[PDB]
Amino acid sequence: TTSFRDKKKFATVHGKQMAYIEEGTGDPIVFLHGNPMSSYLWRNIMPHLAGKGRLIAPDLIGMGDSDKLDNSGPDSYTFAEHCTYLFALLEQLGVTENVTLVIHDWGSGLGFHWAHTHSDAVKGIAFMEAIVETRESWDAFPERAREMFQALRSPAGEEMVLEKNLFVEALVPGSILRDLTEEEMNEYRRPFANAGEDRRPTLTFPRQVPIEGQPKDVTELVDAYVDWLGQTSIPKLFINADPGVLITGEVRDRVRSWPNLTEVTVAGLHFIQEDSPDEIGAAVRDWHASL
Ligand SMILES: [Cl-]
Repeated sequence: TTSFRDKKKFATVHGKQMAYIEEGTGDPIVFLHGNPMSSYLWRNIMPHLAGKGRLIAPDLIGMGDSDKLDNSGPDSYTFAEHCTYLFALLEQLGVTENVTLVIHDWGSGLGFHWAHTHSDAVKGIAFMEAIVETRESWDAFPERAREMFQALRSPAGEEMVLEKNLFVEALVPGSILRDLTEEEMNEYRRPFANAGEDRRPTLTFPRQVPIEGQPKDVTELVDAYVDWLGQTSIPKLFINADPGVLITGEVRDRVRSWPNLTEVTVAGLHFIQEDSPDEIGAAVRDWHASL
């Protein structure tokens, strides 16, 4: 049988190898994962778009089968650095026009920021469990994740992630309704199997979430793209999750005010691709076909 790792192509980006799935021809349909996942997150959704365009699912730097950075430490794998690598990869792959984005979690921070700064290049944005606000208070943070994220953002974070791999080992199964199979879980573990800095991307990401204005750079760029999303006529497909995690309550009401928006609801907590892949794939296919 052909494994997932086996299907990947590779590009040299600032001297580092970045892995990605690419299949088909036509305008790009770009699938962006977040933390602590990889292109594997899209494996059951991509077949619903087969023959509809050029499907591209990159592994972010330090994740999936992409290279790890050199002398990784607490300043490594920030949002800015992820932009540097991903945006360069996208340019190298000729993702420049008529782009459909299918985005989740930190992949949505990256994708929304890309769309905002390449606003004439975008055919449509499908998003789910996405970065769609900055939080003025920890009170606004998801109840089920607050203790975990407060501890990750503290000095405790290195031991929790670099040693104990808790983003993978606790947050992943906690954020899926079903149980992943052993094979599926082992594929998420694989890029992070080695203790130490190999796991750093999964710790810098929670430290980059904009809460009480910190970090400042991420807060500003998210605020900027959220303002723009409330105005732009670019078609939007909001895949709402029931119950969801990141997009719930008041946040969800605000998303529903965005222009040119189609909404579908599917079962899921946060990694909803694992609970409702066929519902998500069919929704993306049908919406993309209507554009
Ligand atoms: Cl995170």
